Amino acid sequence: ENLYFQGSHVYWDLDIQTNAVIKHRGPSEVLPPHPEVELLRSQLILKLRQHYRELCQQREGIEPPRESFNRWMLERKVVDKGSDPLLPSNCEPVVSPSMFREIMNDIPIRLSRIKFREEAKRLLFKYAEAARRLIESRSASPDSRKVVKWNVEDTFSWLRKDHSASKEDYMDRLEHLRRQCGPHVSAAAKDSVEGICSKIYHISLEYVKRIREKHLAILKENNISEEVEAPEVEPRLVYCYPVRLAVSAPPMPSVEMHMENNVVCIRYKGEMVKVSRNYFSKLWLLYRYSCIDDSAFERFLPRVWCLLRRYQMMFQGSLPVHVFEALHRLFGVSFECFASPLNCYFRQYCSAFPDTDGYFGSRGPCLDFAPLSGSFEANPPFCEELMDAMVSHFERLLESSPEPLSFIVFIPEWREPPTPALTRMEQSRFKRHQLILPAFEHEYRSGSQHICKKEEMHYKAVHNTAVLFLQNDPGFAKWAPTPERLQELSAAYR
Repeated sequence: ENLYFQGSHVYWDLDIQTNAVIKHRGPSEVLPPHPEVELLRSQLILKLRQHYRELCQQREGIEPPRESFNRWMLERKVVDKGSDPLLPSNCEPVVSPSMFREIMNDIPIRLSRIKFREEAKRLLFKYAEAARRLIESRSASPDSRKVVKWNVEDTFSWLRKDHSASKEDYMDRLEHLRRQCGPHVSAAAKDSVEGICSKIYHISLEYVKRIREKHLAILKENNISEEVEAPEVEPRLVYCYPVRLAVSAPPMPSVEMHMENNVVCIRYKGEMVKVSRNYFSKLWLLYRYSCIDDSAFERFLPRVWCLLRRYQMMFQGSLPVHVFEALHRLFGVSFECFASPLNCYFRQYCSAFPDTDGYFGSRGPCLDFAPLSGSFEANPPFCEELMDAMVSHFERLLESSPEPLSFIVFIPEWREPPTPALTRMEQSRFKRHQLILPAFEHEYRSGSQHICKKEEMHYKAVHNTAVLFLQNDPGFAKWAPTPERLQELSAAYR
């Protein structure tokens, strides 16, 4: 036992070749990444984040619900017909159902759970006060304006009379008051919450154009134009390959790098990104396996800076190494539908950003990827608009291909009201098996595994995980979830 260094464990197998087959596709129209543009992109995300918390606070008196902005960017990107890889640009509808739903949940007050009797009375009073107030200062039909304006008295009077109530009595009347006020308050605040969702979208649209105009200025500065080289393709079915970019990449600015106790630090204009040593070596292997426009690999370091800076602006967990080995050995899995250069196990996968990740093996976004054959694993981020689109996307692929096709989907049952995404997959005619990993009895890998130490790598899953095998007939013939194969798969979790 003599590790190369302290964090020299390996969480990937970049030797597995793909079995994903696509029709050969032309290059993506996304512009190649440049540190100057990523630097502007990062400071525009921060401003957009600050705009968002300013709007929630001075138009609803609340802070933004945790991670709602991140969840907003995923939802917008499912429907975004725009061009920016990170920011929404051209969406319908303008108002995001995701952001609207989450802001509405914390109205008129973000509900915290209760730890005392006086604390329950505390929260109950605050809700009744904020519910009555919102109706008074914002327009409402004098019915529902007073359907609640009384229900707030009735709980107010009950608080003054019944000095014998308990902690349960208060929490019960919160929900009771919540049901009477919910429809009434939501209808009243519908205009303001939509205004927040719409303003954030339009500010994003404005930042997109600022990013593109700075980008096109750099391209014209380096004598590069936005044209189509040769879309004349011999139509054919090929094994998959990383997503390519149409416009040629310019020369990259100089970038400084130094390692400090097995942590690689990369700086551009004083802006530093970090990545642990073994993961820095992994990006090297991915870059060598995937990049074809960088002879002598002279743009590796600046493209690593853009990659780490990109995922820094952005912000699930990965499956254990021994679970991926079983999926590949038992079901031929060679490809991840939702991953990143930093957490991917195979050297072929789908990720959000084709401009920064394609150089490192990404096939681009999963929805823009139409495989005709292959055995896939899917661990999507929690976003019901993305998960719903994913199920429709997979089913279209399984419908329209005679080649063996298989999708093994991992969905944490975080909600006791199950998302229709999971419900749709349960009723899918391609479902060959459904498996439940018990809560507190299976592990995940940390989402920040690219800088976190070995001791912080693995955590036990606190919820159940549903594992569904979506396979067409040839895919089921080749990678069937037999009893003996399901035996060895669960053994990889114990």
